[PDB]
Amino acid sequence: MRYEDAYQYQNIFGPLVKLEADYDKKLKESQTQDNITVRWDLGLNKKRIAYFTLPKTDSDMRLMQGDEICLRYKGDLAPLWKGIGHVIKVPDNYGDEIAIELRSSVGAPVEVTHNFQVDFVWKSTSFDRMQSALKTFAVDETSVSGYIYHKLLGHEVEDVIIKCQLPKRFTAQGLPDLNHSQVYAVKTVLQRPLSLIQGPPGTGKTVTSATIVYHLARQGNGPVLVCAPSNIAVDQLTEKIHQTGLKVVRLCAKSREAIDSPVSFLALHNQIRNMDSMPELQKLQQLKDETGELSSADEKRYRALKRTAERELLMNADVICCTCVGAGDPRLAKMQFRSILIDESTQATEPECMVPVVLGAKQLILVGDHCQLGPVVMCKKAAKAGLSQSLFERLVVLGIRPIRLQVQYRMHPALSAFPSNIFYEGSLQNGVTAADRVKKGFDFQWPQPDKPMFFYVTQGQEEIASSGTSYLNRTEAANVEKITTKLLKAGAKPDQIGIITPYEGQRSYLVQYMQFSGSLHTKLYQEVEIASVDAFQGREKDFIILSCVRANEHQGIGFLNDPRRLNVALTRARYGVIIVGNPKALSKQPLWNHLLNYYKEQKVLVEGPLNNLRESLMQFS
Amino acid sequence: MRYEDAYQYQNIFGPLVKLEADYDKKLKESQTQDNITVRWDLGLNKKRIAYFTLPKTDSDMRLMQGDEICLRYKGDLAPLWKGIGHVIKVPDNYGDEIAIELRSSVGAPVEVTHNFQVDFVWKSTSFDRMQSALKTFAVDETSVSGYIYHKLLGHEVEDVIIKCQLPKRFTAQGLPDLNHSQVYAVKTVLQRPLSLIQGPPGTGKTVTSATIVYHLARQGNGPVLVCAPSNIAVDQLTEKIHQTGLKVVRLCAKSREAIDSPVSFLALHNQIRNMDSMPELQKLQQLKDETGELSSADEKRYRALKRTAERELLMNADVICCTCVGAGDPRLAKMQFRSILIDESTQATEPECMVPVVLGAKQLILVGDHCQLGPVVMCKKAAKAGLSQSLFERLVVLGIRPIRLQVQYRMHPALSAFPSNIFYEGSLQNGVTAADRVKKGFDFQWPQPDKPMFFYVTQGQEEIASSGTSYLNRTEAANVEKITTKLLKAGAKPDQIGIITPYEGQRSYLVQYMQFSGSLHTKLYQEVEIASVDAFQGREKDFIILSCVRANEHQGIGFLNDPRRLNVALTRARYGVIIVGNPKALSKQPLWNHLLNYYKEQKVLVEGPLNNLRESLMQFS
Amino acid sequence: MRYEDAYQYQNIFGPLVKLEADYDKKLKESQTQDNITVRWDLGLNKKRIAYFTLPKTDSDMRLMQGDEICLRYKGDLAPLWKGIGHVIKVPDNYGDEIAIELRSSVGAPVEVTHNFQVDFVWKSTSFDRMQSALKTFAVDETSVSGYIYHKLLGHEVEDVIIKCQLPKRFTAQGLPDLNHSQVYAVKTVLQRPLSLIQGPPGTGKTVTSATIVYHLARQGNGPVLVCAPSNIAVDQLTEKIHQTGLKVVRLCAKSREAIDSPVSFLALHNQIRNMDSMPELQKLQQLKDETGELSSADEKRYRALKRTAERELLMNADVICCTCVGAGDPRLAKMQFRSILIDESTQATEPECMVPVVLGAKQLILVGDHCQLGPVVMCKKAAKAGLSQSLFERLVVLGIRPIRLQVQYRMHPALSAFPSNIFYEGSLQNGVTAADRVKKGFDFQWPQPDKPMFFYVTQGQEEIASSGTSYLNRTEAANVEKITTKLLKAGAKPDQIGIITPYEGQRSYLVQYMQFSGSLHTKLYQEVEIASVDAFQGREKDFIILSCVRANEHQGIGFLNDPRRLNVALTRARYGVIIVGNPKALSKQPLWNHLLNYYKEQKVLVEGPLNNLRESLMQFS
Repeated sequence: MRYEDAYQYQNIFGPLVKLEADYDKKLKESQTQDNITVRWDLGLNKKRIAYFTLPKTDSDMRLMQGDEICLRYKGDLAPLWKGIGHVIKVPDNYGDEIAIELRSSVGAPVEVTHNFQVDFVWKSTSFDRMQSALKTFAVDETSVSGYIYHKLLGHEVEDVIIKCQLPKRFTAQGLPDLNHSQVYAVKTVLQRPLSLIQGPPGTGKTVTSATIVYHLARQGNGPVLVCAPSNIAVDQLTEKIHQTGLKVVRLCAKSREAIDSPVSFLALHNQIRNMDSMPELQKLQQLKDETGELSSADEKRYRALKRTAERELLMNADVICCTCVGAGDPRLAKMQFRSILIDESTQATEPECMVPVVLGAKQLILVGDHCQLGPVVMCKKAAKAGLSQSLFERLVVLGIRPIRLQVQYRMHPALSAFPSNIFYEGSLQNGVTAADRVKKGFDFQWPQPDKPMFFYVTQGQEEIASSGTSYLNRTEAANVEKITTKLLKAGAKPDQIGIITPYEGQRSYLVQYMQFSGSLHTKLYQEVEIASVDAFQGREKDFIILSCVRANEHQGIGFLNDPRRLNVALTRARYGVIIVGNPKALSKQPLWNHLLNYYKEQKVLVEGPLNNLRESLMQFS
Repeated sequence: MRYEDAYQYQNIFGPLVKLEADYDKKLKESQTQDNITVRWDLGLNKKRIAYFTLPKTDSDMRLMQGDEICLRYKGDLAPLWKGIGHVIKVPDNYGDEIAIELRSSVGAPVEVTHNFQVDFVWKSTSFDRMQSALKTFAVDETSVSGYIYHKLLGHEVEDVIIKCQLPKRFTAQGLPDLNHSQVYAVKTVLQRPLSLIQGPPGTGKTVTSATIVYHLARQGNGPVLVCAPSNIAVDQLTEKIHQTGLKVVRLCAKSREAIDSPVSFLALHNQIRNMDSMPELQKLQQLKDETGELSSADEKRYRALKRTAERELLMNADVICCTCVGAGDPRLAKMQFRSILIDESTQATEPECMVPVVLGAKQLILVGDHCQLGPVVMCKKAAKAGLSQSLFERLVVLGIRPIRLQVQYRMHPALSAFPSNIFYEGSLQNGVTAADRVKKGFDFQWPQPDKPMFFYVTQGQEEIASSGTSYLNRTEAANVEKITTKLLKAGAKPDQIGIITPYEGQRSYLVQYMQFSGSLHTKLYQEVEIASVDAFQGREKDFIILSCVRANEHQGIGFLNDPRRLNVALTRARYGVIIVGNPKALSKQPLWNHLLNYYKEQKVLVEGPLNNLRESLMQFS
Repeated sequence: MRYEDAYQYQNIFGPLVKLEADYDKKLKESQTQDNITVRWDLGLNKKRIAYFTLPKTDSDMRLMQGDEICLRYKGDLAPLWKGIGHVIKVPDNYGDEIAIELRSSVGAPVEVTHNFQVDFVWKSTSFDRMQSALKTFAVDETSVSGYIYHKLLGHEVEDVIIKCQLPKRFTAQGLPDLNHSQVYAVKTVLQRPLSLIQGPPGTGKTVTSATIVYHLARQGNGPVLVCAPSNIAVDQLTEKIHQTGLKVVRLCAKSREAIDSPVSFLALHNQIRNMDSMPELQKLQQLKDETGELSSADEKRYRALKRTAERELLMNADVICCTCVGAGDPRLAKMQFRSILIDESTQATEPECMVPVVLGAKQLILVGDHCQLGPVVMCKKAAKAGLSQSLFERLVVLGIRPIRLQVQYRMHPALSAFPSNIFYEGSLQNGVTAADRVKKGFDFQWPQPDKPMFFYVTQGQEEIASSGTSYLNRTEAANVEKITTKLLKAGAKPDQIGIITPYEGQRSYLVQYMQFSGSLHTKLYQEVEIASVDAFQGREKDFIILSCVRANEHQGIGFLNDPRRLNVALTRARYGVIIVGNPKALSKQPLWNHLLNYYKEQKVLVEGPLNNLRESLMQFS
């Protein structure tokens, strides 16, 4: 709500951040995996590599590259050993492998493969920086403009506008032309100190954000700061903005500097390599390559030059891109940013979002969608206390009407109908046609050839799985495998299919079942993503298959019980969506009642064999 | 022929079964493989897994899942070891891997990979049950109706009919409409105690059988029994019948309960999991999951409840599905079945077929095809003695005209012409059109674009392979690789191609040759099935390539010398068939003379480079 | 130039060959790789196999099958070990595996996988035979006709013709009809003792050569000799010629006899297996198979019979095919060949080419292309001394106008335009149409849909890589991955894509980058060939991607600085070509200036995002 001053603000959010930090530490430290089989290999960069599947857990799918794992050998055929490695490969399903690069090559027990132990190393950095942002916001009233200060504290302040900021032409150099709503967004943002943009799925929030940044960077001296709580989003922004022709720098944490990515050619730590504007540095880097190492002297000099270079590139950049937490990087403190844009601001806890904000924001743009998944908070006490409400949402409650991008370009209209109607008051418009959203070289028989989606009615008993903690449904699993197979045969590719289901029992089971009972080859099914809706947020697929799993009426979790998660689940697909489930178990929740009704009205609630589908006469509600 | 009484019957068949059992034991025990390299892994169900290729043998392709292997370590870098595992993965060609799950995790020598030894464990169960069926049929004259008793013993008994059994509508709930011949079949079966149905390839014997079972189950109290000598056929029946909406139970041997399959969600051992109708059982299963094991008490109770549940589900089922031998399961003895349907009854020795029959058959339906492969009998003395004649064939000889399903739905008409004319007196009709049997997204140049088949004339010397026991033909192999490659490039997929050849030398050679000399990637060629015609019986592929191998006139084996096997070989393909061979070596057998003549008459006997084919003027006969 | 006699010739070329031999020995022996991880396996032929990647080198891509490697274990978990194996699998990129078959199975350290060492074994055979050819040519004036003697020594000799050698019909049995220029070539060759044929890429030099050989073999008694410096070319000739219906024998070195190949069914060592014309030999081979080995006696007899057989098949063949060096095989000495055809004669040093020539050539045909890559000479002193000039080129200089095949059948006309204009004075004609060269099932948006090619303008900093010795360009790499991915998604296959780049730093980097940052699956990117232009010479791909790498003006290497290499690079593709590069760095070399100008004139010099390409206004030259 409202706060009297930044100190009260800090007094409320600090403790929340602490709860969350301690809980997160406990949880991360409780995820040790016991009996791991490891496959050793050699990277082309000469570093030793370890591949290993964690059976008995799905959680390793939440790893980002650069996260560090502690690998120990707890056997008796070799000297007890312990080493740390950084993640270079993150698994896509329950049976997929993690791949890490060790910090030092030897004496890694490369001749033993079994009885290894995997721990996830917990770092307090993110939480430390969140706290630092809160303390800064409290003690330093010049960390944001007076206007934004008042607005953040929920004070009453007359609205304010800036005239004469609009460009002759809105479309940025190198980007598509913007549609009506996108232009209106850019325009409104250029006229205001604080703006909220709502970007529903498929609407081009990235292009719009890149345009905004383009214009802000052209009418400003210092770098524009661009953030997001996830590295994926940040990389996307970085790429569009870069296509703009601006001088863009992608700042990575030092933990993530041995890692490549779609946009690492813009990474700070790569840009300072082989610079002609710093011959001495060249001379040293060269000598750290030809020879193995550098003397103490040459090393100290080397580091000094690296620091100089980093300062130079950061200070002279048009745009700096990094994660919200990344903005707390020491190399960025002692810098100020007038214009800050934060994407996916609805997926970050407020403090996390404040990390970059306290770096001198005078013109702030928050892009997001409060109709989709919000912040993920581990500590239920913390969440219930308020840490689960994004800065976006809180500002919306305080009276700021977000500007919504209206035309969607991702999915076949048939697929956008329901989400549009239920979550966006029917406002979304289709920028692609049915013909545009039909896959080339694809023979698949939809019960309604014009509507690439259906609810496969499936009634089978559920079982308790995951040693008492979860559920599986063999019947639904079988139907999911049948559908998947039919899709692959129709010309689809594993990398373009996605299976969403809330229960780890069903995911583990699906992986095993397809691996040993699938019509086609194991290798095919292994490249298919299987996860809870959380994992798919922010990404798209050609085809999405849902599995609801539950046979009897129930409380529900995941998309079964959360409208936002259902929205996400229903809006990931370009070409086709198939929901495998039991209408009798779902219809108790009003939203699923709406979904089922809509699907039957479209003659697309079905049962029977895949080869010969028929409309279900099923009774529910 | 005829038998005076069931005791004479038993006196004749018993000894046969014994010969076969002893021979089979000797053979299975003689298949030990010496120097095996093993790859260790962990299943998601925490069980230890071993992958291994058997080079030097092809026989492991006859393994069914659940069959058990004895794995020993015969090296010196670890304590000599011996463990038993069940098959979870069966190989598709000479170089493919077997995968087994060990019975106990440790202390498996997981750190050694070489000099392992593989044995196939022989169980007498099947033969024991065959014998038990014969003894039962001898001592118990209430094991079958009087009518079927007389009919089986080959006695003269006036034909008999049942009026008023026909349904208002023949088509079953959830299944396609039946064609004329299928309806006639269902109808005739509902009017008779004993019926034989002949289902030529592509004719819908599974749909027809499911319809028959549907109706029999609706006009009866107890479960209908549905069997077949192979798990694949049984699974197919189970699926259609299940699509009917009936209460179906798939009974698996206890050896096959850790194994998933296309239809395991209907498996007895899965249906008795998490039953709300038996809360106590739930409570125990839950506790065997959360905790590791159960106390002695809880375990005894647990087993008792499992038995109760199994009895309940079996007694209250509409249909019970299992293999012929599976019907000898103890859980099924003490039950009676009036209506019994046996599919692939022509592929089982009579005793094997009698196993389910002696469970009280009063209305018996035998589906099969005596124009295809019959029973496989190892002991030549036994076979020659009569064990190679199915119950189907013997009944046919005794004067029962089988009812033939007439319209085929699998293959392009061009492909059905010859088999139809030669093996089915030209009766088969085409239920699919040429346009229906043209692959989507497929550029391949057939010498006759309208007829997707040809005989590639190939004259190259043969060599002796497989250490003196077999043959190979490098020339033919090269042409087979060329064709395979051309198919893959044309858009076909490895899983949809099949290579049939009678000689193991040629199969081993083909695998090696494609692995190290194939135009494309190894991974592609590795997923291609290469086998004798036997392995393909009952299954279909998009494309079938034959290799005849023999260069000089010869005795012949496999499809070279057996009309039934040739029928099978020629009827596996949906879209295309290519026979690579030497007409001069084949034309000595009259059937191949017919085939070659027909192929030349269709302007489809060819030679020359694939890219530029031409009609062969070759002279033979 | 000119030589007074064969002794002066020998005196000049001998020393060159020696320089090259010594240099080559030093180089090969300097390529030992230190810390190799090995994967052990078993071939179906029971031989022990080792797979291993050489990170830190690309050179293993120049291995031919049969080349031998020395594998040593330099660890401490097993007895120090050393074994020799022959190459059965050659890598396609920086991270791909070599696979070798050991000479003796045990006691290979199969239980250790790390700290292995790989050496390339150097054999002097090739150079020995080159020297022997030079000595023979010097001392023996009956080693070639008087005419060819004079012509080779560069003496003035009146031209000479042979009347009445032309066939009623030029087209050979089993081959396509020849076009105008091909017929003219065949015709001119049949009328002359010495002929040079120039075959630009895509023109059917193989079909034409097979036709020539066909006719020469029909109007002659002894075998025609057919050679080429590479096994691939030789195999191609062997195949066409074989399609002719002639008795063809492919001679392989004894080192390459355990290796299969596209045309090994014609290999001498396979043809002498199971010969009915030599029953005794049969009897022995059989007995070396059934039993393990042969007694001393049976072995001596066995070898004698093998020799007899080889002599027979070689003497009675219509055509003998082997590599240039292969013609120095002892089994061929003591034979004479009147008609000799040498393909790719422009890719072999003159001595190498002379190896087969000195076997009695009276009618000699040299096929090649001096506008493409010439001989690869390691010793710069040797090369500069003259060893880099092929016999073809030297003869051309001496006044022989090569006969050029004019119509090209490989590439879309759009792709042939530039190479044709710049390297072949515009003479090349298109035998395929644009419609013929559009891939089936391929949705890819070319900036000019009618011209499947473009120059992607890319400006990013370069870095020094490969420990000081090479370069990489992260920006260009990123664009190459984007393009590759777009191609794969469009329906292309990894085996049909090729990436050419001159720098090993960029190749290693590309492999790593795609392996860990590629949009699709690792397995996909791993099957993509990445190499310098050298590796692609003689082979074709559906799509070729160039990477120029250099950001600043420079000396240049590979296709950057060699017109012939650029020709090759630009003429490998059937369907599409994309050059990723910086026009400012390239335009300094006149040829690249021409290329860039042409590309802009076709509205196909572009920049911007792939999804939304735009014409570059870039200024250069």
